[PDB]
Amino acid sequence: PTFLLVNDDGYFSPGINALREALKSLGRVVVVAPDRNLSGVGHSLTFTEPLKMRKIDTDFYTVIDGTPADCVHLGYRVILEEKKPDLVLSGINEGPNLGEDITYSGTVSGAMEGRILGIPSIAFSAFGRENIMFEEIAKVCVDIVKKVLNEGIPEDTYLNVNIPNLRYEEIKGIKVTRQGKRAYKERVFKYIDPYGKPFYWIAAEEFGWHAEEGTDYWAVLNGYVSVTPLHLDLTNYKVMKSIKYLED
Amino acid sequence: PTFLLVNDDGYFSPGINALREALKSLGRVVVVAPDRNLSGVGHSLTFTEPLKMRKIDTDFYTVIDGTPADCVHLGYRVILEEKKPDLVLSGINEGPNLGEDITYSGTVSGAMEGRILGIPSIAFSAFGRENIMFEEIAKVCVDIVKKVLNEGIPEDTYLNVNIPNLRYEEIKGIKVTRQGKRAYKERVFKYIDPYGKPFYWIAAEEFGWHAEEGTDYWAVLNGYVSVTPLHLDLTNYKVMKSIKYLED
Amino acid sequence: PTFLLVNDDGYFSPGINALREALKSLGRVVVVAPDRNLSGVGHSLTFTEPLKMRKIDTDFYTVIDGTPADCVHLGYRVILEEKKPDLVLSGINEGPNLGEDITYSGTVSGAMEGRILGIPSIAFSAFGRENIMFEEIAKVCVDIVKKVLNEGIPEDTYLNVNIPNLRYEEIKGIKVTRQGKRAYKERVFKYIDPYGKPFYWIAAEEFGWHAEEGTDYWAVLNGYVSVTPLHLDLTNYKVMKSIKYLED
Amino acid sequence: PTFLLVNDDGYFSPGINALREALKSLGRVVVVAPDRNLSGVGHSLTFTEPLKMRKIDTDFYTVIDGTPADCVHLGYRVILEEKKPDLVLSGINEGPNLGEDITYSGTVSGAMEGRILGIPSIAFSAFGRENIMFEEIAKVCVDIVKKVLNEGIPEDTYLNVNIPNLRYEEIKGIKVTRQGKRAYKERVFKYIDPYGKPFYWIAAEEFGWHAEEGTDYWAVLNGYVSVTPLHLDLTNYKVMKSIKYLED
Ligand code: NA
Ligand code: NA
Ligand code: NA
Ligand code: NA
Repeated sequence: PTFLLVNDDGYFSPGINALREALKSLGRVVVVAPDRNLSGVGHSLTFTEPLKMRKIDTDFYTVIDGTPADCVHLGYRVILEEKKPDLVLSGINEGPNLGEDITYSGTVSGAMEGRILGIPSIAFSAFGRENIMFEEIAKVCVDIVKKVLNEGIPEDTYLNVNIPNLRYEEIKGIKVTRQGKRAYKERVFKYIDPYGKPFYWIAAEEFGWHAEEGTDYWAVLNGYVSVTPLHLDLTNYKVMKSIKYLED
Repeated sequence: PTFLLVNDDGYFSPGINALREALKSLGRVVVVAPDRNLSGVGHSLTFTEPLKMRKIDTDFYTVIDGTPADCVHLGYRVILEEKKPDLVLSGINEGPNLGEDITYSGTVSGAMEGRILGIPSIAFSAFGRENIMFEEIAKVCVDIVKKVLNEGIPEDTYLNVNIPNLRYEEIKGIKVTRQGKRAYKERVFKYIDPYGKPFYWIAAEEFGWHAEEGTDYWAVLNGYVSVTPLHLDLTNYKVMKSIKYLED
Repeated sequence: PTFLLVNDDGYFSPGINALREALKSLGRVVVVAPDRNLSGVGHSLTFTEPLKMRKIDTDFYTVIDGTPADCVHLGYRVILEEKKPDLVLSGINEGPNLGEDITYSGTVSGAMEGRILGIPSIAFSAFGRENIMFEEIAKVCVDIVKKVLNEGIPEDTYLNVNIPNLRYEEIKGIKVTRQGKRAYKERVFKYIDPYGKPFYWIAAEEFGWHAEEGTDYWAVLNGYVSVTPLHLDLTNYKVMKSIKYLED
Repeated sequence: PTFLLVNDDGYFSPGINALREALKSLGRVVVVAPDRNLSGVGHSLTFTEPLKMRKIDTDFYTVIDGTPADCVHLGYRVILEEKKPDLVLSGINEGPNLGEDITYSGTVSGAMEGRILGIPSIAFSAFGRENIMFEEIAKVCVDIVKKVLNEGIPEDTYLNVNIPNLRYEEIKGIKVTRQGKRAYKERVFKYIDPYGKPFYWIAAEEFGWHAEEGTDYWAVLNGYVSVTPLHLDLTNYKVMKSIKYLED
């Protein structure tokens, strides 16, 4: 098998490297990843500027200022010569991608792009902040990839996986989950600047205090891997009949 | 009624101002919008830095380097004092937000954030490049808002609206649509830089040549307004049973 | 005569357009300017990515994400076919470039680049914040250019000009000035974020209260145009003998 | 003695850490450095937004998205409580800062800011691209600091130091140098994009082929440390008389 592996943190990040090393036992890992951390910025496909892509080593390429989307598309069309890999994999992200924040994630968008191209795809993110054990986390990622190669991913779906920052042997198990609503309370704090004008800080309070069993958040907060099947197609087909009044 | 109106192009853009002006006949428009165009960059909610918010005029505020998400959240919690408006509206965007590219749109994410907060929400984008007639487009936006205030938006949904760049009287009608694929063929062009190293340009070819009836792209290409009901919850519930093998 | 006119605020800014229109009576104005405001970001010459340059109208070009430096160099080598114009002009900037802040200015760096290429060069900046009268300011810019074409700029020098935001007839005169030291008092304000960690705001207090006659700041604060001759060569030749101990 | 040490590459960079470690034998090193690499972006002092500053360890702080200028000013006013250190040091930069390009350098601007504040200051940059031996380079930096603490830096000056990427014992010596031009030939290459529109690549050719003895470039190209004394005051006083015609 062959995997196209991308990320959002950069080709040098411990998370993509840990995953690449672990995956070698299942097949050929072809890395195409940004040359910098793009977590904070745009993730769309670049149509209107060109992109440098440089070979770091055999099957290991970087796209200079390339988004995960750019990496997936250049990986597939240029590096793999339009031969679909078995999987597109994105991660392991340096931090979680849970709940409503999935929409803004570059790691998730890499997997989405693979699925747009007709390739089964998985995003992997670490649920931790400090001293993340990426080599431990990679072990469960590889367990998942092995099973997916055997059994496959259902229609109109790609997988969003979050792994607790635990040693492999301490992971409680793997749970299929739904996307949660934000597992925190939002509070805005007001300040006055040196010139007398207001400014604000949006604070996240009480993280996970009210996590609902069945959600991605609850799984990882409790020591389980979360695997959420995401729709590729965002259309709410069921409810179209209820907005046909707009056509009148 | 009261509307919280945001955008991604900046408070000064002709699209947000056209929509603001037109909406006055339906209720009170409270604008909270970025001070710059953020189309090309990140759109997430800002938790890690504070945000300046400046009053431009009555019910008209800008958030300095604030994403649409920031604007919705500060608009709701600070400006509206946690009193939900009737609608959160985002746009009119300077350019379309169709198909697969909806995931990357700041305009769409503003409407998403409204719906996350429990408020019915609509994104409006102009399907044009040059000489966009924002005041003509605003007329059909207000027609839609009027109907939505009367009839409402169904479960688990927010609306994504694209309007052709036509005079109001030339719009053929309004269609309820699904999210299309990408209505173009992707081709990568290879170049060699001055130092002998490769670079690539991802080109979009044959735009709309194969547009499928029923999609957002087809509607706007043919002179109709497109209204797509989008899921807020990305979870593919139907297929969970088919990935429970991952729990074994 | 022919002028190569650049700026840092973008080809559409009122300041570059006011200057371009006024200069037509002295010669041919060839504009090459960024497609966006680059005041807040890097200004260096781009060596390692390519640059799109698009014709807006005859003798009026934009460099997409091009710094003033890129604009000067592409203007000279591509648009002017390596035929030196009589002057490189940069501005009129939307805000001042005085004192120690000159080092960080994109408007000033455009003029510097012209001088690096062996062309006499002038930067123009407006000393105002709100409701800047760019067409009034352009009148004095043109007065200066006319005189410079007649008499010339001395060796190893380019000019840094700041113009008060006054009607042309209210300008008191033009003064040759030195670069001032920052005409304000710096104070740092401390705050505590929602999570209990410190943050700081560097404030500028008492602007111009202690301005020294002879400086750029004093001239503009008192209603005069400031013209400062700047060194191109930063080397302090006089003092080399006093650091030769480092060679021992 | 006490040194305030900043850089532009980030607090984690091998260059700043190598220099920090080496300097401990001469006095107390207080580091205040950005949390990310800011080489490609703006370097000005931040007046319009607040700045988070986090303690990493004793006498080791980072300013979140803080320019070198921000770091020097917060280091002096907050960390050092307005007690001037013996020196402000900036570097060791990951790459050179030679010739005309000094104007655009964040590393150089950190040293400039120290001298603006009335503190003797030195910028250090590595003349290398790959496999830079920062610990070897730090040895000659400390040699220079030791001498400067003994003998001092002359009027209106701060030092700009570039060190070849050589083992300490292979460095040929230290030379006092002037700012060179640009030691390369500029050539613009033209391309056509996938849509038929032009784009350009500014190339640097023949690097160092014509380096002039006495310049910063020549010294480092030939295995010597370059130390250039730079003016803080950019004013060309000598030539003021030759532009007084502008006052007429
Ligand atoms: Na990331
Ligand atoms: Na936009
Ligand atoms: Na500017
Ligand atoms: Na640097």
